[PDB]
Amino acid sequence: LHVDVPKDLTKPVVTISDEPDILYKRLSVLVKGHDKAVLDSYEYFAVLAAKELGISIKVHEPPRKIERFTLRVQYEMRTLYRCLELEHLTGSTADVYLEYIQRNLPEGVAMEVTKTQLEQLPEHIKEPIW
Amino acid sequence: CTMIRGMVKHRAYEQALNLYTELLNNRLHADVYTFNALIEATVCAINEKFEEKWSKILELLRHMVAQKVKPNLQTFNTILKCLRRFHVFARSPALQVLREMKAIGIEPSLATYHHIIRLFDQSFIIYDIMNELMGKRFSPKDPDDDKFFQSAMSICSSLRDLEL
Amino acid sequence: VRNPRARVVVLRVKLSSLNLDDHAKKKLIKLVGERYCKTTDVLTIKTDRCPLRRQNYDYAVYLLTVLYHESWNTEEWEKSK
Amino acid sequence: ADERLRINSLRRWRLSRIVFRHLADHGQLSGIQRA
Amino acid sequence: KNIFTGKRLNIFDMSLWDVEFAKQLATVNEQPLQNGFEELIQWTKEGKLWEFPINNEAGFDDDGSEFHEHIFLEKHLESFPKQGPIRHFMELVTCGLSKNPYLSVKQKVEHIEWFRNYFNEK
Repeated sequence: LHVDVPKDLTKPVVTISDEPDILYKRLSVLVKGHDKAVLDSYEYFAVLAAKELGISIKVHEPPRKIERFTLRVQYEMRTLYRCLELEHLTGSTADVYLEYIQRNLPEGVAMEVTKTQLEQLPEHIKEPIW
Repeated sequence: CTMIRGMVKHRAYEQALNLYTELLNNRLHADVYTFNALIEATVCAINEKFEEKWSKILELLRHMVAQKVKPNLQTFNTILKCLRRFHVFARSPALQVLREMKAIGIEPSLATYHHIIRLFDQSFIIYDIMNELMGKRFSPKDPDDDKFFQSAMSICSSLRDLEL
Repeated sequence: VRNPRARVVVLRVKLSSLNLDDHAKKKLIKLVGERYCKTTDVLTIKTDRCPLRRQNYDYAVYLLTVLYHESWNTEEWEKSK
Repeated sequence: ADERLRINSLRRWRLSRIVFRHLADHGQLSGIQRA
Repeated sequence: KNIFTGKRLNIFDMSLWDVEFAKQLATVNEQPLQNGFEELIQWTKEGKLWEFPINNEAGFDDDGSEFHEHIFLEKHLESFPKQGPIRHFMELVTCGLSKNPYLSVKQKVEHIEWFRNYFNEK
């Protein structure tokens, strides 16, 4: 579009509720795939998006696994891994980032996200019962 | 009420009116959609002039206020669509309908302006209608709303005015 | 979308943060057994009994609650250490 | 079924090997390559 | 002067038909899809696509049950022998059932009732 542009855009409604949000110490994202190049491109995408969203992210590569089996005709499965550990992000930032990167999850790539929520002691445990 | 509405829906205006008179004789009250049906039937009735048809519509409105039934968007839109059929003679009554529609507090829809523009197009009102509608976001309120822009652009084509 | 492994919940709390005396700490540690790691001072309760995840989180919190209360309690047999 | 389980208490692709090979050999089974 | 000032009527101051009227209202803004994001939006509104971030227990609530119904099933053993060997067998049975994450409370209760019956005929 060079002249014909939308005049105004209806931004989605984001209401600041009154409840307190969940806090996450850590958010570890283990993506498993059959191709290393796909996982590398996904790593680039996720890391970049985290950078423009302000989230602190570190990347490492868990060791690959192979499942071999025979019918002699010998078939193979390779699983390669990429681990994206995000740190110090709230509930909403984590939620939106995860929605984005899960909707942009490529083919053959499964995801395992572990979220490490932070909580305070129950009031039943601050003092003993008398 | 439902018999009246279906009766008009299939173009059976005369005995639609007769069954309305029967309803009144039974001391019963009609619903807004029934009144809209009856207005449409009165206008589509054959062999009557503009003035007596308009008086009949006005009489229907006096009834509306009589049985404590409040008009809505569809009633005014039907009035304007019907007035479209009478060309020049209907212009000031259509404008009066629009002013009353605002005074009651019923927001005009796109179909209202569609009917008005098509009625006068047979033209400088479009300046005013637009100076009203600029910047506003609309919602589907009338089935005929989708016919606005088309008709609106027709004016621009007829007037050959590019800023519109 | 159903994956049976998503119900698991893991609660981790460092025992030094719990208001425990010497006897209570001893009792808590040798109640939990291997769930407590001496090197890290961390107690880890893994709950997967319930179908949902909210139920398992509630069960883990309940387990920790009862564990604290029963560690801070001295029964009759507790006398004969 | 359940009744049988109760009284007891009271006391990878699901295809034929060849059909697997054709799909596996033609690249129709994802991730299954030949060593 | 604008058309919005002037004389007015001054008359007033301040079922199936509805269903099809609303369905006809829907047609006013019924346009063909304009891009792919719009397709995903329409599909998720229809309930077609998964919700993201993905929730592995989405659409499942286990009849709103709480954990104490799944862990503590010994209140269904009240009508059984309280100290004989059926108490042993059934306490151990309910211990087994309380460690089952695949069943809901209703199936567990029906199973306990079946043992109730079976012992009562016997």
